[PDB]
Amino acid sequence: KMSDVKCTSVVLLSVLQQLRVESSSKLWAQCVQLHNDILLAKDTTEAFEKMVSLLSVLLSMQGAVDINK
Amino acid sequence: FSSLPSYAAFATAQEAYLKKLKKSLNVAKSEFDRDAAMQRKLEKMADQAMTQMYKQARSEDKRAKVTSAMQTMLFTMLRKLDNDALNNIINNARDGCVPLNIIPLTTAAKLMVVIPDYNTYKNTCDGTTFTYASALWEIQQVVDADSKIVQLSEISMDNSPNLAWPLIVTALRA
Amino acid sequence: KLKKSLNVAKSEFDRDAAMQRKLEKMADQAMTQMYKQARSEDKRAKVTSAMQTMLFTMLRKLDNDALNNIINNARDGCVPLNIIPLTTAAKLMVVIPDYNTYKNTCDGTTFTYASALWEIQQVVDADSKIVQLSEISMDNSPNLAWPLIVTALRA
Amino acid sequence: QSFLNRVCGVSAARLTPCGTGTSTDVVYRAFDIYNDKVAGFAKFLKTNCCRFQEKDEDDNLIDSYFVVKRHTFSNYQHEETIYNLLKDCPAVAKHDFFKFRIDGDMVPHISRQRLTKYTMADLVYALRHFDEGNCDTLKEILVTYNCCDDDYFNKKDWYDFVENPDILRVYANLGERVRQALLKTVQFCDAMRNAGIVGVLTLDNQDLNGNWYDFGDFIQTTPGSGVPVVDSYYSLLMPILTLTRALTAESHVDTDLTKPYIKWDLLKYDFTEERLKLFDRYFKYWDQTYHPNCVNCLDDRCILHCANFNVLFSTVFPPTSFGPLVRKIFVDGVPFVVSTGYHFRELGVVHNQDVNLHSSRLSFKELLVYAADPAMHAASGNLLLDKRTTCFSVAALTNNVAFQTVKPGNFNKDFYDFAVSKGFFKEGSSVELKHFFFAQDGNAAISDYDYYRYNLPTMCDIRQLLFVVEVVDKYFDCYDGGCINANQVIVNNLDKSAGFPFNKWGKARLYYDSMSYEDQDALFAYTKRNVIPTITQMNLKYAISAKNRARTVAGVSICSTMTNRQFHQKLLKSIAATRGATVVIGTSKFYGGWHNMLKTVYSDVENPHLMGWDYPKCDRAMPNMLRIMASLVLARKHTTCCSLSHRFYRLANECAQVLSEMVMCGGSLYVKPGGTSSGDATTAYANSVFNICQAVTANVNALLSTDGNKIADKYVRNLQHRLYECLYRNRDVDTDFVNEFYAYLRKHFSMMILSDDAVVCFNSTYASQGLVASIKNFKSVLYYQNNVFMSEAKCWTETDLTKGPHEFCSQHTMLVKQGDDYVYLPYPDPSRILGAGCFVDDIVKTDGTLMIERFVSLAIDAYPLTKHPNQEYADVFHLYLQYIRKLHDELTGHMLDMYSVMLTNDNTSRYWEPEFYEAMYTPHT
RNA sequence: CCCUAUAACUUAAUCUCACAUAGC
RNA sequence: GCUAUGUGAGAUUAAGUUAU
Ligand SMILES: *P(=O)(O)OC[C@@H](CO)CCn1cnc2c(=O)nc(N)[nH]c21
Ligand SMILES: [Mg+2]
Ligand SMILES: [Mg+2]
Ligand SMILES: [Mg+2]
Ligand SMILES: [Mg+2]
Ligand SMILES: [Zn+2]
Ligand SMILES: [Zn+2]
Repeated sequence: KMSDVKCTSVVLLSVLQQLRVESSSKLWAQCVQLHNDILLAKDTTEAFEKMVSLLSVLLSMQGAVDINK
Repeated sequence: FSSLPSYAAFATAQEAYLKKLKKSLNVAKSEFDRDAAMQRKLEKMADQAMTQMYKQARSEDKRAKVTSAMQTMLFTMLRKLDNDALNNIINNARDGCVPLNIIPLTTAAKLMVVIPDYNTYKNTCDGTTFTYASALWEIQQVVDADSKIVQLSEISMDNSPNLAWPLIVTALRA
Repeated sequence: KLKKSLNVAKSEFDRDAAMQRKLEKMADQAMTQMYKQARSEDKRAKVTSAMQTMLFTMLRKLDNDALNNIINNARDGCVPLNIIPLTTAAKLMVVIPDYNTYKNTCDGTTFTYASALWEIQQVVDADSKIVQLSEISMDNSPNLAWPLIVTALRA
Repeated sequence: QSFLNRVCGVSAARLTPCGTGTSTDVVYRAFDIYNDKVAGFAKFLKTNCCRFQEKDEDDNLIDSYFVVKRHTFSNYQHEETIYNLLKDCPAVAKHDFFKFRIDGDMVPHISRQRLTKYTMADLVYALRHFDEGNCDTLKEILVTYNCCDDDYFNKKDWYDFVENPDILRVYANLGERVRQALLKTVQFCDAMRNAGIVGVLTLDNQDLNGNWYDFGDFIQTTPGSGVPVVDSYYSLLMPILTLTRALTAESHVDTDLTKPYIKWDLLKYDFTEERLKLFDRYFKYWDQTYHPNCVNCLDDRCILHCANFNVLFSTVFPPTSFGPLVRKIFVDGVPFVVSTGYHFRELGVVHNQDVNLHSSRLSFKELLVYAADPAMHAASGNLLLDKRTTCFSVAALTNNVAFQTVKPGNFNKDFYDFAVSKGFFKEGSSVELKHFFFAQDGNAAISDYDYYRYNLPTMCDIRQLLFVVEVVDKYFDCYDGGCINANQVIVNNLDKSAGFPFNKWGKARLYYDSMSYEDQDALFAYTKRNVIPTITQMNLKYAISAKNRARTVAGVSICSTMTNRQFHQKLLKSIAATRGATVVIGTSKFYGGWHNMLKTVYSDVENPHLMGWDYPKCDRAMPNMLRIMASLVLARKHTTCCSLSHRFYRLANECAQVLSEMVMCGGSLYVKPGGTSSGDATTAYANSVFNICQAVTANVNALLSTDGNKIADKYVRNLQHRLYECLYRNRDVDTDFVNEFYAYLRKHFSMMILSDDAVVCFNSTYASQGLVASIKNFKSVLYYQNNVFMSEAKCWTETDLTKGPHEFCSQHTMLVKQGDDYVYLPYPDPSRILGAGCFVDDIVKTDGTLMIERFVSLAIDAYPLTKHPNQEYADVFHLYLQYIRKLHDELTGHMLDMYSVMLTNDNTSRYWEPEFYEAMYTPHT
């Protein structure tokens, strides 16, 4: 249950790296901070909490279309 | 192996087997030996070239389709995760309700959501609090695409075509 | 006696064929080693030209008259390297991590560092976008992409 | 009461008896002792004296003490006579001699007045033998002399230099007091010389105000010809001088802490007469000759002795004076700026010999050393002030600042869902995922560079370092070394980087093909006579880890690498080739090498336990004296091929290239304070020398801090006596005692060393009596010599040798039955093996049909997990086997369905049967 | 466009050496 | 003296893995 969260975190951060988030340094710093915390988290109650923030970074961009999915 | 005429010649020279065609089967054995060695060399370098073109083809396919395969893989395991907090913000982004900034984990922090139609408003908001990302949030205001501040009594059933449809809700966490 | 005649002939062709193989291989290794050596000396000429033009532009980049003064004021014409940009550099770049460092280090259009007067020319952020000096404030500090890079000129 | 007023004397003071009655009191103090029977710097019980507390007229107890000495009768006449010849000096304390009736007999008393509670020996012992939870003397001194009040101590890890860098300020509050003591000692030595008095000065005869007493062993001689021995005093005090920063007042005007700083000329770099004046003021009675520039030293022992004084005196001088010394050079009539010298913090001023003011043209070698020189890059770059770091920033080369990030790892989904279909990654499992690729933001490279603030200038105990370097040399005497020519050089990789600025034009193959063997030998002969400063480039490393910290790797340029290969390669290859030694670099763990290493490290120890320690911030905080020591140990193999000035210029090139070089970090040049550069060719070997040095000085400090009366064994007591003699009394190398102490260490402290990681098998009975080093001795030694706090959560011990070491090179050890005998096999963390499989640094590694060769290596590395009692650990190896077979079947299917002729796929069924992996750990190669 | 050093192991492909076999 | 077939050893190159 925890491992699926960590692997989805690394997949989400590599998607955000593909979408050129690091051209803005502040958003990329927030994304890396969220990604590192999920990996080192010792409980899955607060690892889903950071996952909402990291997924919302992607959802706030319109480079992807999730209407297709 | 059986696909040689030199194998048939060497097998004929061996089934004829005293010492005078022994010389014949010896030179025909050297013939069949160098022939089978050359066939092994051809099979060797053919396997080499086939696996090399396989490596480069699959590698260039990976490098070509990395971004679409990564975007497809992400919503495969997000769907597998089975989280209503994650499913709330995915279905809302499906029907058009996308945030403008990061959802804050902390309480009493600003949140900028966009609601584009009235059913999305009424299926999210009821009263002065509205539910998003499996949490209760405090409406501070809601502003327009034409940049004027609207209070909650102004938007309703009948005058929702009257106002401009991008409604940007500023929200603080409970 | 013709069987021993083609025996002598086949021994001769075996000798000349072994010499044929070793001399063709010899021309092969000679031509590929002269390929290696000719392309290697072309590499050496290219690196010589590249390092030479790098040093030749680098001499023209340094302002000499501010440099010859501090070199001739030395007792032997030998100075430390750590004071050459400290005393003869026209530009100064300041990398500032937050606003508390900014209001101390470079507040205003002109600040003082390393016994010199520096006139601020341009400020960029970590995204390398031009930041106005009016934008850098205590209340606008969470909107800036820190660090800021302030390039100045010697006044 | 009649004894209390007798002690007050003519001077008026208020007293309170610390002891009861007219009897004496026992105190537990530290003494620097040396007798015919006992020696060492240990804590003994003091029974001779009786001390009286003084209190102010507002009635609280103050630091002044009245300590009376009840001794024999003949000591009274002798002490009184010596005191009357030194009474005029202001360095001596006040002595009031009298006789007072105790039990009907008049007993002579020597009352020493206005003393502190603790001596200088108590301070030096409390800082050199630091143990948290047993540090009450240090806390009492720090509370007493206003360094910090008592609730500063309440804060957790107040002593840690890494978790609390304010402890340097707290310790530097004692610097002024220590400096005053040194001045008083010089005054007392001058008074001893003028009064014709000879004698040894020790730390326990001087209190913390700097006043002197205890003229017991002093003997009179012709006035004007008195020699006082201060070797032990100064050398025991030497780490405290930089830990408390005693000479910080010397950078002020008139040496006063209220005055502003001295403003030196920025052009000035020499500071030779200033170093001589500092030595003449503070260490006037030090018999060994001090050379301010180490180019004039006589051997490597003198180089170490003079560099130890240079690291103290260089803290006074401004930091812009150190580094490359540049001069105007005219090539083609056009002026250049090239570096024709170097001013070292440790080696003084070094001048290049082969300089030419005017050059008609530049040879490939001259272009190569002018391009590698930081002088042209720094003299044309912009001035840089970087407030992100505390380290000294030189110049900005680019008009922009580069911010490089670390990408996240690529996820191998097929191996992960194959693993979770096989039953892995369940809840409550002993196998977790803990090794991931951690991403880094743009501020990561310069925040990694700000860990060089953990490097501090460190003065060493020079006598024990000189003895320790001789013992360390014995460990490396089996190997053979020396210089080799350019054609004998073996380069592992020629397509790696060439460093800055050589990475602009190509790889290392370009510079090894453009340069002839004559050119490389001419460059090596040039470095034997000159110093070429180079630029090292710092690059973030994209590798899997269990910690979210970024890791940088130093990239040394091709000039320094090319010359250091010819200098060091014969010795480095020799160390790797040797088997069964202490340093185990080059020994494979496969084919029974782990079992042979473990059998070798156990050797023949009578009461064997196992122990392994840690170096916190090892490369960052390694002091420059130990790095120069390691370079001199590795350079001692050049006795035949090199002269002494050739070896000095090779040492100076090593210092200017990998110790204090200009570091390019994002288009910006910085000054590196020191530490070890990973990119350096000899980094692994030098870390082994450093590890052996720290273990040997831990044993030396363990054997001298024990009570020599409590040592029952006569051999160990005589060894302790000769150990103190060869450290502090003898000035020349005693090779017989160095061999005897090395034999004692090989018998009782058996070590296995690989870079900075080491495991030691030792006699636990000798450790429980203090005769060999332990964890506490290592923590104390790393405290006063490495400036780090080694916690006990990172060290381990092992009392049962049927289990191996707890961890070595991040491998555990199990005793398993192979064939008919029991062997030791290494096994890794299963999270590490699983992590490599589930995450990769390339999208090409995410399919398995191209990367069957990758999973074979992972399976080979994870084979000994099958002998584990944990079923989950055992299952990890099988999972890799079944995945390799699945990759084989998918490769067969895809290569068949795309190309209609079937691949025969020969010799591939060996990859999923465990005999191919079982053969990697059986001894027959 | 940048990506260090050293050590060990695995796989692949070449080139020499030794041995066994058969012909001139 | 030569030619061809296999079996092992060493060297060179390429790719990968682990450790520090
Ligand atoms: P280890 O990782 O615990 O070693 C400590 C270390 C300092 O970083 C020194 C060992 N070292 C030196 N150079 C190195 C390098 O290039 N790579 C690695 N992994 N370790 C190095
Ligand atoms: Mg004494
Ligand atoms: Mg005494
Ligand atoms: Mg370490
Ligand atoms: Mg380690
Ligand atoms: Zn010297
Ligand atoms: Zn040499």
